[PDB]
Amino acid sequence: ESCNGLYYQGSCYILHSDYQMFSDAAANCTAESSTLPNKSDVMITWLIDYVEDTWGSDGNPITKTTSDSDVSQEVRKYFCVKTMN
Repeated sequence: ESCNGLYYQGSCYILHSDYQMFSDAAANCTAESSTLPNKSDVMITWLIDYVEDTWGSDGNPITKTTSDSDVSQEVRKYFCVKTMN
Protein backbone atom coordinates (compact mmCIF):
# COMPACT_ATOMS: atom_id res chain seq x y z
CA GLU A 1 0.00 0.00 0.00
CA SER A 2 3.14 2.15 -0.15
CA CYS A 3 2.38 3.47 -3.65
CA ASN A 4 1.60 7.20 -3.58
CA GLY A 5 0.29 7.30 -7.12
CA LEU A 6 -1.26 5.00 -9.68
CA TYR A 7 -0.93 1.28 -8.92
CA TYR A 8 -1.50 -1.12 -11.82
CA GLN A 9 -0.34 -4.66 -12.61
CA GLY A 10 2.17 -4.78 -9.76
CA SER A 11 3.68 -1.46 -10.86
CA CYS A 12 3.56 2.00 -9.31
CA TYR A 13 3.26 5.07 -11.52
CA ILE A 14 4.58 8.21 -9.78
CA LEU A 15 3.61 11.58 -11.22
CA HIS A 16 6.35 14.16 -11.78
CA SER A 17 4.65 17.53 -12.32
CA ASP A 18 7.70 19.41 -13.62
CA TYR A 19 7.66 19.96 -17.38
CA GLN A 20 10.74 18.47 -19.03
CA MET A 21 12.06 17.74 -22.50
CA PHE A 22 11.91 14.02 -23.18
CA SER A 23 15.60 13.25 -22.56
CA ASP A 24 15.55 14.92 -19.15
CA ALA A 25 12.36 13.13 -18.12
CA ALA A 26 13.88 9.82 -19.24
CA ALA A 27 17.10 10.39 -17.30
CA ASN A 28 15.13 11.51 -14.25
CA CYS A 29 13.22 8.20 -14.22
CA THR A 30 16.41 6.21 -14.82
CA ALA A 31 17.91 7.99 -11.80
CA GLU A 32 15.06 6.74 -9.61
CA SER A 33 15.52 3.21 -10.92
CA SER A 34 12.44 3.63 -13.09
CA THR A 35 11.31 3.95 -16.70
CA LEU A 36 8.69 6.02 -18.47
CA PRO A 37 5.35 4.33 -19.15
CA ASN A 38 4.96 2.23 -22.31
CA LYS A 39 2.08 3.24 -24.60
CA SER A 40 1.13 -0.43 -25.00
CA ASP A 41 0.85 -1.05 -21.25
CA VAL A 42 -1.52 1.85 -20.62
CA MET A 43 -3.79 2.00 -23.67
CA ILE A 44 -7.04 0.20 -22.83
CA THR A 45 -6.66 0.81 -19.08
CA TRP A 46 -8.02 3.32 -16.60
CA LEU A 47 -4.50 4.74 -16.49
CA ILE A 48 -4.74 6.26 -19.96
CA ASP A 49 -6.76 9.24 -18.64
CA TYR A 50 -3.87 10.17 -16.34
CA VAL A 51 -0.91 9.44 -18.61
CA GLU A 52 -2.13 10.90 -21.90
CA ASP A 53 0.01 13.88 -22.92
CA THR A 54 2.87 12.80 -20.63
CA TRP A 55 6.12 11.30 -21.98
CA GLY A 56 6.06 7.71 -23.24
CA SER A 57 9.21 5.55 -23.32
CA ASP A 58 9.38 5.96 -27.12
CA GLY A 59 10.01 9.71 -27.06
CA ASN A 60 6.40 10.68 -27.81
CA PRO A 61 3.57 11.86 -25.55
CA ILE A 62 1.13 9.06 -24.73
CA THR A 63 -2.20 9.33 -26.61
CA LYS A 64 -5.51 7.43 -26.66
CA THR A 65 -5.01 6.96 -30.39
CA THR A 66 -2.32 5.06 -32.29
CA SER A 67 -1.02 8.09 -34.20
CA ASP A 68 1.99 8.27 -36.52
CA SER A 69 4.72 15.67 -35.38
CA ASP A 70 7.85 17.53 -34.32
CA VAL A 71 7.82 17.03 -30.54
CA SER A 72 11.55 17.18 -29.86
CA GLN A 73 11.19 20.82 -28.82
CA GLU A 74 8.31 20.16 -26.43
CA VAL A 75 8.18 19.84 -22.65
CA ARG A 76 5.67 17.72 -20.75
CA LYS A 77 5.03 16.05 -17.42
CA TYR A 78 5.84 12.36 -17.00
CA PHE A 79 5.26 9.37 -14.76
CA CYS A 80 8.14 7.22 -13.55
CA VAL A 81 7.19 3.56 -13.34
CA LYS A 82 8.65 0.99 -10.96
CA THR A 83 7.68 -2.60 -10.08
CA MET A 84 6.34 -3.09 -6.54
CA ASN A 85 6.71 -5.81 -3.87
